[PDB]
Amino acid sequence: NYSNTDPEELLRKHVFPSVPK
Amino acid sequence: MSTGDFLTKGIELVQKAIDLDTATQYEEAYTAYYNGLDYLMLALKYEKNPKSKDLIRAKFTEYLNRAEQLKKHLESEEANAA
Repeated sequence: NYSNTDPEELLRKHVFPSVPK
Repeated sequence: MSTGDFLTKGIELVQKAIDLDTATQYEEAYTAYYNGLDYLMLALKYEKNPKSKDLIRAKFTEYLNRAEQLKKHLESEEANAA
């Protein structure tokens, strides 16, 4: 259920797309 | 149902929103952004690392802001042309 994800790990596995600008 | 799974689905949905946004399909994009926000919110709820929570919150806010910008644009455009 719950996770304790390191942020640097999160950012390698999940790259957030940027909105149009 | 884990935070990683929720993030995967959220990012897919927001990517879809962004594609619709770029395509000028703004009403559909607005809906898609909020679909994405649902899953980012769920990811947030199941994440316990405070740094990662704040990362997700920051992205949530970026997509929220874009969605609301589209909404205001849609309404203002319609009001200008009414």
